[PDB]
Amino acid sequence: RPTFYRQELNKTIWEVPERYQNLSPVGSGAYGSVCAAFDTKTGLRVAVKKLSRPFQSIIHAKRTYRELRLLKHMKHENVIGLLDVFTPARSLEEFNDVYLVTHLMGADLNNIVLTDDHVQFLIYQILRGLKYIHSADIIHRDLKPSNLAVNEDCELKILDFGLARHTDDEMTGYVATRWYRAPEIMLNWMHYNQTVDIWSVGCIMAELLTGRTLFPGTDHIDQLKLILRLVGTPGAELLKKISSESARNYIQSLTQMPKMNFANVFIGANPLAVDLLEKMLVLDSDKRITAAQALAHAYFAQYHDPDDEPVADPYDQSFESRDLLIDEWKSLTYDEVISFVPPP
Ligand SMILES: On1c(-c2ccncc2)c(-c2ccc(F)cc2)c2ncccc21
Repeated sequence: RPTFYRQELNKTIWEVPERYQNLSPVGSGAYGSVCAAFDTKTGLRVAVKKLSRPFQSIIHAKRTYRELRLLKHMKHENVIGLLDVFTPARSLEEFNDVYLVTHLMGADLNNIVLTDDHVQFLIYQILRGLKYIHSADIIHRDLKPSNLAVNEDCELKILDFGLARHTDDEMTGYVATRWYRAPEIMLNWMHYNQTVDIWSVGCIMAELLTGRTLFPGTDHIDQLKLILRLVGTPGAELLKKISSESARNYIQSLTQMPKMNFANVFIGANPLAVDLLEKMLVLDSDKRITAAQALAHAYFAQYHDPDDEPVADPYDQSFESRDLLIDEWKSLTYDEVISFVPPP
């Protein structure tokens, strides 16, 4: 057990191991708060998160567990790594606070939105990380430029796993929180697959190429109209797959429109980018290209290496369908804190 010291920071007492020095507030929110620090043990600039209300309710305790399990599992260059997790508690009985540690990220994909080779390299890396997380049945569900961290050398990591679900109010109106979302999840059409994330990649790739939001809807309905103008109204085949009678019935109220010519939308773009976009931005999620198929697409020929695109270890998420009491989720979280072993 290391020695901890105490410090008042963004209104709470932070108690962290001495190895972590120069804590400075960088962020705050209902999730808790984040400080930058220097980890003297590794030489790394880290983000240290102190969870707020980790075990306040069943849903909170389970979410804290879910985040720790997810972050502990991620062992990939294009995905956030867990550097450390700790608590000042010496036993389960006195366990209350959880701190999570990862690499301090600076620039995101927003503070970057480029040449075609840049776009290649960035989208290549997203798909690389997606192949990895999808191979473990982990779906991101919320990919947007703001959780794609990029360094000076254009190296990319996907962030944001097991975070608190967005509220209805947060998804309302002219907001980037919804612009990258696949229509099936935006309108709750059906059970959604791993390729919800591929739809988001298409949106982000289009934005990298053009400098502009692809579907900047002023609300859910306006956004769907923007989507259907590009990719065409659904055929009978996908209509049957929308399990909500309400949604399907509404979709049917709309004037039929054909899929547009993507070369006429993405003017001047590499024809291979255009082809990839057409294969990612398919309305029927059963027909969308997957991460693994996309990595093999000619657009990425300069970066594609089938021997350097690893898959993940099996990820047991049986806990997701488990009902437990607050104290049970907390004990499982404890066990996970205690069993953590740092990366090399
Ligand atoms: O910005 N930010 C961050 C963050 C990450 C990296 N650099 C700056 C902030 C995290 C985070 C910090 C440490 C972890 F182990 C996991 C997530 C985070 N979590 C919730 C909400 C916002 C967050």
